[PDB]
This record gives sequence, C-alpha cells and structure tokens, in this order.
Amino acid sequence: EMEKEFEQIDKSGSWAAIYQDIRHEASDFPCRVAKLPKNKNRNRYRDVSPFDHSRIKLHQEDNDYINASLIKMEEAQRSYILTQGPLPNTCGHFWEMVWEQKSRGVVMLNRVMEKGSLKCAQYWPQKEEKEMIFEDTNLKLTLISEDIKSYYTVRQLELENLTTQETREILHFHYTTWPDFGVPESPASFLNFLFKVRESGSLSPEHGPVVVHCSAGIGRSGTFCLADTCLLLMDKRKDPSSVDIKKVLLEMRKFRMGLIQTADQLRFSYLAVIEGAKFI
Ligand SMILES: [Mg+2]
Repeated sequence: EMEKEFEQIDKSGSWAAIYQDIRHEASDFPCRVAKLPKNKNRNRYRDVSPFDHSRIKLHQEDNDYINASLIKMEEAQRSYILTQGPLPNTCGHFWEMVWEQKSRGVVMLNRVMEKGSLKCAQYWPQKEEKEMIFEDTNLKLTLISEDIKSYYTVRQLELENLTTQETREILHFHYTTWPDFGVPESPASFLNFLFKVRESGSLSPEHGPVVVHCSAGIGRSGTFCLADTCLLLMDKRKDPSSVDIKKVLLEMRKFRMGLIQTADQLRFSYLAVIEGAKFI
C-alpha cells in the first residue's frame, strides 16, 4: 500500500529526499517558444514555461503563445490544461483558450491577492451588471450567478464569442482557503472541492479539458490533477494498491514542469489520495 509507504516516509523523516528524487528523474524538454523574446510578457515567471510539445496554441495568426500545457493521462482517460494565472495582458488569451479548447470548467486554486501581492489578474466579473469585454479576442464575459461557501466558491459565467454571437456556460470553481503558507492541515476540504468539480461534469470527456491554475500553474494545480488521477486509477484498476503516486507524478511532468513545488505538497498529495481513497 501507499498508506504504509507513507507512514514509512514520516517515521524515516525522509520527505525531501523522496521529492528531490522526483526532481532528478523528471522530464526535461525544450520550451523554445515560451522563451522567444516577444513572449517575455506573456509569462509570469522566468522559470515556469510550457514545453513546446505539450503547449496550447491560440487559434490566431498573430501570436499563438499562452503559458498553458495539456496534461494528457492516457490510462485514466483524463486531460487537464494547467496554466498560469492570467496577467492583465493575457486575460483575453486565457478566455480565447477556454473558448477554443471547448472547456466547461475553470478551476482556480489561489486568491487574487496572497501574501500581500497580486498572484493573478481579476480575470472575471464580480457583479452581474458589470460585464467584461476582451477587445483583443472579441469576447464578452458575464457573471450569471455565484454561490459562496466555507472552503470554496462556484460561479456560473457566460462566455460570448462576439465575432459569431454564440455563448457558452463556464463554471468557475474557486478554492478560496489554501493558506498563504504551507498546505492545509487536513486534505478534507480540498477533496470535497475536487468532488464538487467532478460532480459538475467539468472533468468529463463530453467536454474539452478543464483549465486549472494557481499563480504559476504547477504547485496546487499539480496536486489537484495528481489526486484526481490517482483516485480514478485506483477506481479502475484490478489491483488498486498498484497505483504509484511518484510514477503518476513523473508522467504528468512529461507534460508540464514543476508539478508539486514542495515536499510538503507531495506529502499532502499522498495524504489526500489516501483519505480520498476511503470515500471508496
Ligand atoms: Mg448586485
């Protein structure tokens, strides 16, 4: 089991050697286009960049870059787009992606301000009456409804393509309670939040991939996907004890760098899969 592989790592006090192992074994691939000098200001971080093979392109002749990777999990029949938190210049690109990738849910795992700095642009409308328009990508975004809770908030949003007059219902699943520092004491709210996303159909293949982000789109986002996928694979396989988290993490890392930024988040992911495994 991992229940008992986990308890071994605690007692041996060896979490950061495990996590460092994952780092060394991890895939490295080129990020040529992320690093073109014209996409400088499309990136929040000089050291978080999408691999070329797995990057999302914008359908437009001008410049097709966005900092977003498609994580494709063959066996679990799950796909995700991990991306950075929209910058003020990239909110339109962000909704273009949502539009073009035919996504149903956006999963956001940061507050707009954390530790006193801005971690993300306010990329969505706060009031029904005051809708956003992205002139660069000819999109309208309207807040239809909003349902706020202890550990998370959900929003019904309407996304109109102004070029073509078609509109679409996007679901905004905001996890609002990840602490500024470290990780949650228990993984129970986070799992709860994951199930709520699941319940919406936003992860299901009737739709294009969910778009998941924190500020960089690798830390908390990684945990979300890794926990979701590991549990699905636990549901599917003849032998559930066979799912290796380290193996699944390294697979996910073939598609985006950096997934799980700390040994804490790793412990936490293990943890959330084990606790999540008892709702089963
Ligand atoms: Mg009002």
